[PDB]
Amino acid sequence: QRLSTGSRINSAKDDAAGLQI
Amino acid sequence: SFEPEIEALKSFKNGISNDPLGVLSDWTIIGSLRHCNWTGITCDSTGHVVSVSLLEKQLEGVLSPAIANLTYLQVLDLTSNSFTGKIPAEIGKLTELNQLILYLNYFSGSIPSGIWELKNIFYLDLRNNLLSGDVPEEICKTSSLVLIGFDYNNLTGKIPECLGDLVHLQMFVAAGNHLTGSIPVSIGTLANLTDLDLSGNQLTGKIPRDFGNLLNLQSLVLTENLLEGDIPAEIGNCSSLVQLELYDNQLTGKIPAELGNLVQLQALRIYKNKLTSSIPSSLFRLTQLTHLGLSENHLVGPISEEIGFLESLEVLTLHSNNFTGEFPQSITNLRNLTVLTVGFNNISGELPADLGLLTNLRNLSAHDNLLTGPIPSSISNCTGLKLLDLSHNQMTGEIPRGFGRMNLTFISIGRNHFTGEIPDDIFNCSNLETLSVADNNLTGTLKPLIGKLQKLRILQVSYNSLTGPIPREIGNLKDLNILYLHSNGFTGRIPREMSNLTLLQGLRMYSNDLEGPIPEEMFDMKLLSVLDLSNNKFSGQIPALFSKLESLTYLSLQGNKFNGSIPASLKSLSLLNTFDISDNLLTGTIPGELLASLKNMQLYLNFSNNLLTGTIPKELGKLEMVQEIDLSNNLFSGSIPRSLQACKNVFTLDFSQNNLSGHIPDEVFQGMDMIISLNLSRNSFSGEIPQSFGNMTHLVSLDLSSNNLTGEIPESLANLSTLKHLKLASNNLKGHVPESGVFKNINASDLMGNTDLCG
Amino acid sequence: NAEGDALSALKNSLADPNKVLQSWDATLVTPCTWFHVTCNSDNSVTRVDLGNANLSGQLVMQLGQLPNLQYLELYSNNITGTIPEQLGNLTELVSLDLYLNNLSGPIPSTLGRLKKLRFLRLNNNSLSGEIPRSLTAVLTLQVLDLSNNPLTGDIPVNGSFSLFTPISFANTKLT
Ligand SMILES: *[C@@H]1O[C@H](CO)[C@@H](O[C@@H]2O[C@H](CO)[C@@H](O)[C@H](O)[C@H]2NC(C)=O)[C@H](O)[C@H]1NC(C)=O
Ligand SMILES: *[C@@H]1O[C@H](CO)[C@@H](O)[C@H](O)[C@H]1NC(C)=O
Ligand SMILES: *[C@@H]1O[C@H](CO)[C@@H](O)[C@H](O)[C@H]1NC(C)=O
Ligand SMILES: *[C@@H]1O[C@H](CO)[C@@H](O)[C@H](O)[C@H]1NC(C)=O
Ligand SMILES: *[C@@H]1O[C@H](CO)[C@@H](O)[C@H](O)[C@H]1NC(C)=O
Ligand SMILES: *[C@@H]1O[C@H](CO)[C@@H](O)[C@H](O)[C@H]1NC(C)=O
Ligand SMILES: *[C@@H]1O[C@H](CO)[C@@H](O)[C@H](O)[C@H]1NC(C)=O
Ligand SMILES: *[C@@H]1O[C@H](CO)[C@@H](O)[C@H](O)[C@H]1NC(C)=O
Repeated sequence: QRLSTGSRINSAKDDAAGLQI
Repeated sequence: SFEPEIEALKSFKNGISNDPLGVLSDWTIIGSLRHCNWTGITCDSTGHVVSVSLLEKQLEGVLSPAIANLTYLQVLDLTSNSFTGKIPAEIGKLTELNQLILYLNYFSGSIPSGIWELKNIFYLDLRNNLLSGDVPEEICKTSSLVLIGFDYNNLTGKIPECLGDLVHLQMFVAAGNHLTGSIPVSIGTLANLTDLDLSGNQLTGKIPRDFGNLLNLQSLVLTENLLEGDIPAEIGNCSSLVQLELYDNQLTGKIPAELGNLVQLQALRIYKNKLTSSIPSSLFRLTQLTHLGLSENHLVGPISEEIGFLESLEVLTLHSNNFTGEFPQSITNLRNLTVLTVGFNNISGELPADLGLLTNLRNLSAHDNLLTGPIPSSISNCTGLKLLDLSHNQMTGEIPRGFGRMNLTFISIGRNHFTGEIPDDIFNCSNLETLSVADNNLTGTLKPLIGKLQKLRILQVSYNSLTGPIPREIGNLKDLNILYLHSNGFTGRIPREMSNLTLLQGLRMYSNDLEGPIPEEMFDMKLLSVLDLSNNKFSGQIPALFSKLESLTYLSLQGNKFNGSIPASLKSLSLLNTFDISDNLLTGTIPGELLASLKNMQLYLNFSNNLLTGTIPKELGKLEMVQEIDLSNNLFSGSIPRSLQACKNVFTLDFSQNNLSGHIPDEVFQGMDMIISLNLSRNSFSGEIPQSFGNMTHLVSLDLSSNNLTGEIPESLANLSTLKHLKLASNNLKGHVPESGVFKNINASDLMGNTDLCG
Repeated sequence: NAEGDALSALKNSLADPNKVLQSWDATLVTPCTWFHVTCNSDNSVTRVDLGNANLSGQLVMQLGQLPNLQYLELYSNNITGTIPEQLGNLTELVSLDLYLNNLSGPIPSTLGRLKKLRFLRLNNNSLSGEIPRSLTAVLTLQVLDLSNNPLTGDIPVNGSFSLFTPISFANTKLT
């Protein structure tokens, strides 16, 4: 990704949730 | 247009060690006079080299300082190559340099000071390199700067506080570095600033309030830092903000209601923070939100039905909070929704019918909540659902059909009130790697269709009432690692096809009706770690072929009909932390070399309730680091081996209900300082009571009852603090019974009948 | 959780031919259902038993991320590298067994800040350096078997070592 187009929306993550067993 | 530039370019070519694509070969073949037609090279009207641009040409080697000898150079673009070494310090000499883009290379060392002296430079991209050192204060004086990438380097130190001077800045991104200290407040004075990414650093202190003054700001990314205090309400005044990422920080206090004023917002992620109170309703005024999550915070109160307004919402993480009250029934209003996680909260109520409405739903995590009611039948209509975790809730009813058409992977519905059978259509989804129904009321058989889902890694049907045999289809699973069917009504013989699971690391069949000869084939599993067969109808001798599983941390044959003597072959497994052979028909002596071949066993050795006869093997001394030993209720004959003075990790020791005789050795208990409970009760033990019992600080319950012990009671026990339950009872003891101690609240029963005791 | 992440870090630093750590799934809410991992009623990791798993690799700093860790058994493996000082950050840790490994370097002084420590066996290793005086401070120490790894610098009698029969040293190039 070029520096011109800037920081995109998906450049950061979503908080992942654990699995219960 | 003359020689000096040509020499600069040639001297740049040299120094490039590897050119596999053969790009620079062009330069060789075209010739030196036609050089303005060279690949990557472009000149101006007057014929001077201006732009050197080579991207993804896979060039290795170093950047020769000779580039400084191209005077009219404006743009140098090296993007995405293998260039190593340090950026040439003479680079300050260019002076016409517009954009220096070194992005995606191996460049190292400190950023050349020369760069900061350039008055013509706007676009500076150093992102993705090895550059170390710090951002100098000098950067504030180079005023032509607009876009500065520092992302993913080794840069350290603090962000220059004078950065607000860099007036033209539209973008500053330092993300993925070692920067420390706080965020310069002067940054909030850049009015043309659009994008700011400080994420993935050590930065501390509060977010500057004056950040509310940036009206062109679109992306604000502070994530994965040490930032403290609370989100400033001033942020509510940035109207151009499309994306706000505060996550993974120390931020505290309530979420500013003024955040509801940023209506251009798409992503708002404040998760993994200290934030408190309740979600301001104003947040539901952001209707362009796609990604939102509040998860991993201290937030309280309910989730308002007004989430139904968002409607562009894609991912929602509310998990790991204190949220309470009714479930957000209006969640079905967002049909773009893919991930929804409310897990780890106190949320109650029922899932909405027409939940099936969502369709796009991939992840549903409601786990660990107060939710009751049936799984909505409309869930049949979510065709994109890979993950469903409803586990640990109050939910009722029967598992619906339709899971066959969902294409799932993980299902944990366990720890609920669910009744009825296991729908057979549930086996029509072959991608399921995890099936856990454990701890419910589900009734029925386990049908051979189970064989249908080959991909499964873990299967838990435990703690239900299920019946019938175990289908041979079970063998097809292949990659199962955990199989737990325990605490059900399963009957019959263990199918030999279970030998076909070579990846299975644990097996719990315990508390069932299982019986018959354990299939020989089942001993061909070398990878099986834990095996619990306990509490079943199993009879006959313990197969020597049990030796064929040499890696076992856990083995329980307890509570069965097992015949004969402990097979010596069992010496083969030295990895056992827990060996429970207790409550069976086992006869004969304990094999010495089995007790020896278990050298380090860290937890539980229980032979209790058997017909075992003999002296207690001296090889029990070889057992060290063992916490519990229960030999109770057996025919064991002789005196206690002093050899076991060597196990100091013993907490509970039960020799009770046996034929053991002779004096209780003091020498053996000196070692067992750690003991918490000690049961010698109901034996032939004679002689005095060991004085080292007084040296036991962790002793709580001591039972010497029903013995031949002849001594005067040792006072040592009196003043001992941690002692709680003491049993003397039937015995012959003499003289004064100790006063101050557990003897204060003592029951007469514990001393009776002792014949003569003064008191 | 964080503890599951710590153990995941340990797992990434290790080669596992016996597939012992196959049971370890970082995506789980806790690593309490993981094999060779045992937690308490509050889900905090208590024991880790990796002994004789024929693993190979280096230890990790995140081993300090398990506050309730009591028994740590890595003994009898091919594991190399040093012993991270963050092992001192464990408050209540009853038994530390690194013995029968290729681990090298000094024994960190931080190993003396665990006052609940009973069993410390570093023996049969490559460890080289000086003995921390704080190992005389901890006083619990029912067993210290450390030997077979050349260290020297002295043999402290500073008084929690007053109780040791000295197989406890046994070719330390000691004194
Ligand atoms: C939604 O469920 C998916 C699995 O279906 C989760 O995905 C995994 O997350 C871990 C950790 O981020 C990754 O290592 C895996 O590769 C992911 N698997 C897939 C297929 O993506 C995901 O975490 C869940 N989403 C949320 C936000 O919890
Ligand atoms: C640039 O060109 C001059 C000759 O004009 C040469 O002496 C010098 O070595 C070149 N670059 C540098 C500073 O090394
Ligand atoms: C801010 O942006 C606009 C670009 O359209 C420009 O007119 C204005 O002068 C800029 N202010 C600066 C350079 O600080
Ligand atoms: C921007 O919002 C603040 C509250 O955060 C408000 O008081 C102020 O009036 C607004 N703008 C300015 C600087 O006038
Ligand atoms: C739910 O409430 C109970 C009782 O007040 C409390 O013990 C528990 O911490 C709460 N659960 C969550 C996830 O906050
Ligand atoms: C699935 O959707 C259709 C209409 O789109 C509806 O008739 C049906 O009831 C839904 N779910 C079920 C229960 O099959
Ligand atoms: C127990 O062992 C005996 C002798 O090996 C065997 O004959 C008998 O069938 C077993 N007991 C039962 C009732 O299964
Ligand atoms: C000791 O073991 C016997 C069984 O032999 C049991 O009945 C008794 O209650 C135990 N004593 C105590 C106080 O735990």
